Amino acid sequence: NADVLAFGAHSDDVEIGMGGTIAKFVKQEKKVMICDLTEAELSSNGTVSLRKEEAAEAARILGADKRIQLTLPDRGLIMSDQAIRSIVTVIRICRPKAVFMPYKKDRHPDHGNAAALVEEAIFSAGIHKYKDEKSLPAHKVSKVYYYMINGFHQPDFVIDISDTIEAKKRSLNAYKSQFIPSKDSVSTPLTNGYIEIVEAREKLYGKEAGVEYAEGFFSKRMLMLDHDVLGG
Amino acid sequence: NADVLAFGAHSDDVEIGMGGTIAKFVKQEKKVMICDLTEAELSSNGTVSLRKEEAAEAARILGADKRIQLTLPDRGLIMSDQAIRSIVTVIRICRPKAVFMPYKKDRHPDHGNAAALVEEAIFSAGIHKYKDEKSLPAHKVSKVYYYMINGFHQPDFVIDISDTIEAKKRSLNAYKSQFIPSKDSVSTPLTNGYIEIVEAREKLYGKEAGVEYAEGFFSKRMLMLDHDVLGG
Amino acid sequence: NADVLAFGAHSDDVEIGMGGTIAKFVKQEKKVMICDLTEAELSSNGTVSLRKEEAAEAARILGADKRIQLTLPDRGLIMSDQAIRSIVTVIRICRPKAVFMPYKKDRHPDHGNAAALVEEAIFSAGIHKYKDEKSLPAHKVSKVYYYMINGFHQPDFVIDISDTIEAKKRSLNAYKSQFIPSKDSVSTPLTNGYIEIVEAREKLYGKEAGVEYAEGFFSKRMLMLDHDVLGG
Amino acid sequence: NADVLAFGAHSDDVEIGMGGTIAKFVKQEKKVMICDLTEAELSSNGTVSLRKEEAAEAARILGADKRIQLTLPDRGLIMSDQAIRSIVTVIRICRPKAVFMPYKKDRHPDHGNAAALVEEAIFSAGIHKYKDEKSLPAHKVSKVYYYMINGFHQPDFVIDISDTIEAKKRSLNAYKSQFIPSKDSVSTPLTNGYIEIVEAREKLYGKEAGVEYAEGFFSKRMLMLDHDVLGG
Amino acid sequence: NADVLAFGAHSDDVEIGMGGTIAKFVKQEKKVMICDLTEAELSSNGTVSLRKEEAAEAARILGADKRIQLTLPDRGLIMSDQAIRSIVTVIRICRPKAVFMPYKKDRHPDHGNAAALVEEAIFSAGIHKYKDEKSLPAHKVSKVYYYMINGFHQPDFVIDISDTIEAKKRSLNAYKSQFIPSKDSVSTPLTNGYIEIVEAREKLYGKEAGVEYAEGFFSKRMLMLDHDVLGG
Amino acid sequence: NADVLAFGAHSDDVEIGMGGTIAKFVKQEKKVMICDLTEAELSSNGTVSLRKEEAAEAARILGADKRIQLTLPDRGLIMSDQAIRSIVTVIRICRPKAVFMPYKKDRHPDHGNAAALVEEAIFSAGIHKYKDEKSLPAHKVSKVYYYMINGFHQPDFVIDISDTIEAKKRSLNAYKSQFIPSKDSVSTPLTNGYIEIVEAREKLYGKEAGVEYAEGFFSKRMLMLDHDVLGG
Ligand code: NA
Ligand code: NA
Ligand code: NA
Ligand code: NA
Ligand code: NA
Ligand code: NA
Ligand SMILES: [Zn+2]
Ligand SMILES: [Zn+2]
Ligand SMILES: [Zn+2]
Ligand SMILES: [Zn+2]
Ligand SMILES: [Zn+2]
Ligand SMILES: [Zn+2]
Repeated sequence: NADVLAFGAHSDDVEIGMGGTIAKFVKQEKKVMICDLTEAELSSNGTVSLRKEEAAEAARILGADKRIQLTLPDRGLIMSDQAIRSIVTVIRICRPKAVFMPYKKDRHPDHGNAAALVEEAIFSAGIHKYKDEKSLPAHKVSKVYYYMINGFHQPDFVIDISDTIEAKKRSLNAYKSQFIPSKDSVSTPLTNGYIEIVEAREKLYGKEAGVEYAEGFFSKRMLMLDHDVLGG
Repeated sequence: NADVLAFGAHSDDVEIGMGGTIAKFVKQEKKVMICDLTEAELSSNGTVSLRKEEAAEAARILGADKRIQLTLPDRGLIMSDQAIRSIVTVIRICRPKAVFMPYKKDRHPDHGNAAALVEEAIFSAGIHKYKDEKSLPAHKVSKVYYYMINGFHQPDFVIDISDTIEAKKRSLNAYKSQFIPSKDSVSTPLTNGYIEIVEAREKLYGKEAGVEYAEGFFSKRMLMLDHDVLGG
Repeated sequence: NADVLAFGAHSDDVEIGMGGTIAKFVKQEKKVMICDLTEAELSSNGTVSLRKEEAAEAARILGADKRIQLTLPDRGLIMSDQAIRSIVTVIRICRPKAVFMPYKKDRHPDHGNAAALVEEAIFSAGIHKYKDEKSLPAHKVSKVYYYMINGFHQPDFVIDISDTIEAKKRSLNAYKSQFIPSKDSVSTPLTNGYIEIVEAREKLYGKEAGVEYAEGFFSKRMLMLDHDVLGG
Repeated sequence: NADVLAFGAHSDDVEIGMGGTIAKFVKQEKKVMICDLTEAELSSNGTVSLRKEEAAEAARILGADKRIQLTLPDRGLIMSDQAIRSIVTVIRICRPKAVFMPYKKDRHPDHGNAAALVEEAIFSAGIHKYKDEKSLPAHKVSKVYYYMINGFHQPDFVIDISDTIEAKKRSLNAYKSQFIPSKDSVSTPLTNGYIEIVEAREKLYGKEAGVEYAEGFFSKRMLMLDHDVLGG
Repeated sequence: NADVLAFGAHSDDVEIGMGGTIAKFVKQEKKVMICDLTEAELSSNGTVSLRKEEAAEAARILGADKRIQLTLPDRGLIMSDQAIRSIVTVIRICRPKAVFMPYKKDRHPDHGNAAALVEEAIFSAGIHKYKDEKSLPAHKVSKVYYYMINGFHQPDFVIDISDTIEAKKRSLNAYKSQFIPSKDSVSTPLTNGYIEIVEAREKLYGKEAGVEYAEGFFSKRMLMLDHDVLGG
Repeated sequence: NADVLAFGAHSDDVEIGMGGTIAKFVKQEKKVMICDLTEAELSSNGTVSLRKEEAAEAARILGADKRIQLTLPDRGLIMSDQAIRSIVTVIRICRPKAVFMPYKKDRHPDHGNAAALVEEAIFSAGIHKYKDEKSLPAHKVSKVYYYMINGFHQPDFVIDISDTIEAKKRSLNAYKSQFIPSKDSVSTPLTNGYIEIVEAREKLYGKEAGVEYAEGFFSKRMLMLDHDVLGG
């Protein structure tokens, strides 16, 4: 029974959006699981097998309990019954309290396409008559949040990651093939100082909240607050 | 040093919007102060002196520490330097961590006009060179929230008031002149089952959050969450 | 030639959203038809054959002229040419002046997925070269409205159902398997005082309009008003 | 007791926004009153005394029952207690069922400033303890609508003016000083084919509604529909 | 290497939305290419072979360099991997600096469905490991804009077409089967003075910008301005 | 006749929002004028006379033609006829093609209050019968833009300041009293690494546009584009 299951379309998605928060939860001794929907086979730099090892190292840096690999097609995350059913299996295995996924307002259509699949799977996961591949039992996720990969939007709320900013940067630097030019690298939006741009965003969200660094999140579900109203 | 200072234009505003939350905070042994900007001299039912006693009884039912009465004019809450300065004095006296005020989307223009004054006063309160009537020192409010009086909008978040719904209803029933027809009452939107309409709204916000009753709030300032992300 | 064709994903959708309005139109001697897109085979409580009989009784209580059953899959309302074509047949059979369907902002993705299919079918229905299963002639729907099932949003307009609130509640209570716990019932959002929550919403929309109860609707198409501008 | 009281900042405002609708209501034997808040003393073309006669002729063309002239300052429609009180007098004299005023999204700030004053006056008009200049009794307006002068926005609804488009154009052509260049005219946005631009807008709103010409309106208050839902 | 590739679902889409702009760019000696995604086989008036000749003549009037015909199904522009791949081929052939496509807020669902396909294809076109039908090389489009067919919305910006309004009207009048009733014509929204409605819209957008005629556009991508900030 | 007149509430406002753009325009040999509405007498750090000298040095670093000082009260920018008239004088003196002012979505209410005054003054400036203090002639501003001081919002467009980022940072560092702690400094939001936060924002807007640094702007007026559509 995971506290947190974080979905990305591609390994590095979850780290860019919420690596600071993952590291924060692990230090609170929460069980955090990461699921990549695809093997990122169409990424311009690296290979599928190199990418899997970079992703395994990023998960170890943050202290994620397990890294789950689905094999939905890169640039093929079209709404389908079969794609939803595979994701329902992952939710019903992990039984998470909270699911995180990418925010759909993003230059990469896979990020929005992934969110649409995960939303369908969250609902289907809670229906006992809906049968998944492994015929597992219904599970109702309590909290559903959206993190930002490429976007800089005004978030619904932020989480202070002032104490895990270095761990986030280490988890991103594990993806050498994506962010660090090599002899055989091609220029992408990721090879042009991308990690410093993510730091800049987390710095601006920090400012709105009066801390050094924060990650932004959206919720479609109603937020219910208690301790965080007065924060005392 | 109050935990909470809740502003209304008229006594009964704070009770309608957040009486459940006030009662909840008092039971957590928070210091809660209420300030009415006007004496509600233009209210169709009752009188200024009757209204003050109803308001004092409503505050006792919820356990509010003190009830502060300003004398800005009913239906005269026009943006003015003098009106802002009087409100700055109240903020600098109470030194609250959190300020609540009415949400501006409301059929009663005084609710929006009150919010505009309180927003100006929150900013001016934190400027040491800004001199108030009693020449008090700068105070920076940490949290600023908006409660709903007449509106039913989708809120930024809710607070569970399942355990203080009865105390809220008692604080509202203290305003007999406003909600209960008498021999000499005139028909207003308030004399036509208004308390049951407030209960209905708190019931629907409860449903979105999976509890019996909740009050809705807005924040213009960025929300920073911690314990309430996973709620464990 | 129906005055009204109301689509739901599942039987009970149309009753929750607009049962009061259906009853109102029938009493005005309008011809009202209801179409359920699925047999609701994945509903946690009841069975397909029990659900069909509950739905037939709900239609009789409101006085709907006919209840049409399609067999699109529950939790399988993916955008497809074949699903649109089956719905085009229903529109071209009933030749309705006004079509109602669910509002897409709803925790149940089937409600939004149903609306997307019905919107495509409304457009295709009016193209004579578009051939449906029964090769029927083009029909142009005049009015297209959206009703709310799970949501409480600010609607584009409301309809007074003060005189049909009891008929609505009777049509909902016909779905015993959905709303009334039994020995063999599982807990769902519907088995936990759901009908009283629908009444609460219709009560709050009533208040905005100055009546006891009203149902809320959206229109994407431009509203053209005449008698209702002054209502005299 | 007027059916309709239409406020403008300047004479010609009401005609540009809703001259077609005024003519339509008069033909339905509704009592329509027009109030100009200012004498338009800062208009670049014409004079105050010429403008009053053009306005009187425009009112006769549409068949408005009476034309009421206030003397609030042109480009001086700042929120003030005194300006609101003068407008409350006009509402309490006319006792209108419906009030129309300019939509605030308009290049001319007086249009938005007028709407803000009229909104305050509508609320104060319904409070019996609020005393106006002539100490008249409380009146509650039922319907409150906003018409467009300079803007082309997506309206909440439209009214078919196909049968009163010529009467509207005649009422606008009565303002010769505003729309028709003379020897002593200066170039303004109004002297450069403005009437044909208003016709173009009413033609596009017609198209959305499937008629020749329509005027667009907004409502902040909830719309309650009945006959206009099916329009039969 | 085209300066401009303009996508429509149906021939006449690009002309309605941006015929004035196409004519303007051609006169600036830009290379402009037009791609129709479908043969418009379900259009109520005309035939596929007549429509192709009307489209070829419209392209000659505007001076478009080439007109590209895909054969995706009319009313069958469902999101699919195969439909995206065919559009990727067109982008990789033309290597355009700027892509235009329909704005999704439109009574015709094909316009929105076309935009969704073209957006996916723009992203996939720039991925070298994504293989199209003709295995062409990656191309990154710089500018992506949306034009309006049936809608009248507030655009992100306009382009002055005062000097190409007549060329636009000629390109539209080449579609005789669509806009001009014949002995064998059926009534559609297009056969009822549609070209004059497009002129009216371009006239109103002109007014906002202080010119005779302008076409409106949206951009999801950030606009970067330079010369057009001061326009000197 | 200025190309650009940039209004701030306080000296440093224009530099924070658009110092890069000011420096860019001056290098294009545009005439740029800056007007501060107040002397910033309530600023927590420094004095009025020190602030004026810092402001004069910031203007020299950017190469602004003249720096105009009004004496409206700090935290007293209430809508008034007298405040508007003083600003009309500045517009009619400078006869600018483009006016810049603060965006109203900002934690400092003076920024929004300044924008409201400048908007009223832009309109009144173009009315010849509106008499300013120095009875100057009507001037119609062509372009009106809004820059961001404290906010990080999604802008309508950006301007590349990659080549003037160092000049902007120098103009900000001229305000030593505001940004650099001294023996007698008090902690404010400005004394806590504020210049690096402005650089971070300009870096993120750069990324959206594919350059190193950009400043974001809003326009209420319609944007008309020409060269910047294709940027060739
Ligand atoms: Na939410
Ligand atoms: Na917020
Ligand atoms: Na609509
Ligand atoms: Na409304
Ligand atoms: Na954009
Ligand atoms: Na604009
Ligand atoms: Zn990704
Ligand atoms: Zn009140
Ligand atoms: Zn349903
Ligand atoms: Zn006017
Ligand atoms: Zn088309
Ligand atoms: Zn400032």
